[PDB]
Amino acid sequence: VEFVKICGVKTMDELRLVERYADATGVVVNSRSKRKVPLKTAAELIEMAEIPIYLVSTMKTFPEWANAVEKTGAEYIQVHSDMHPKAVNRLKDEYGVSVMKAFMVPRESDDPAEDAERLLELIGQYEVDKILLDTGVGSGRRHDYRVSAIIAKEYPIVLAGGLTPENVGEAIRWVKPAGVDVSSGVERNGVKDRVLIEAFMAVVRNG
Ligand code: NA
Ligand code: NA
Repeated sequence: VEFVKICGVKTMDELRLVERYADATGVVVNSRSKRKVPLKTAAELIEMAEIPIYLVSTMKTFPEWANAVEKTGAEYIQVHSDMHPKAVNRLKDEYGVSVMKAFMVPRESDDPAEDAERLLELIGQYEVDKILLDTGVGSGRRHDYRVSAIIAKEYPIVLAGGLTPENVGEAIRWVKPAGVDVSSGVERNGVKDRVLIEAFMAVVRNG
């Protein structure tokens, strides 16, 4: 019925773990991230993966992406930058990658419906396999949930940012997204952790 991604694996151990639970995972490259790995290391993880594994990056220009895809043999990419729809399509046509495009939830301003219309317009510029909404922190988070809830009615989105076993349940029947993306919420000491993932999954696994 749904889609769970566990993002930001850095080792084979972490990867084989998430594959027991998640519908997809991700390896971060060329980004500002505690989870960044070098391209070669990403390549090795991508080679052994049994589920979809996204090449996750904030890379902004096509050659950067083209080169990363070439070195990793990624079949999936998560585009976590405002890269032009045409550049995305180029990567799709020239490399056969499937794309999840990440969108920051805009907070400014000030009614959730207005940011949602600004985001819907932005989303509709893209021709991509999946849409990921990256929610933020602070009290502005409930605003992000409402924005995301509007969006999730027009597209089967993947809800992301700040999800934990303790808050994902609320997140889900608030936004009712098609999927959820989790990274640090299932890490014990920066390592993908089984009991946390199971606890996270236990909340998801109800429909
Ligand atoms: Na293990
Ligand atoms: Na088990």
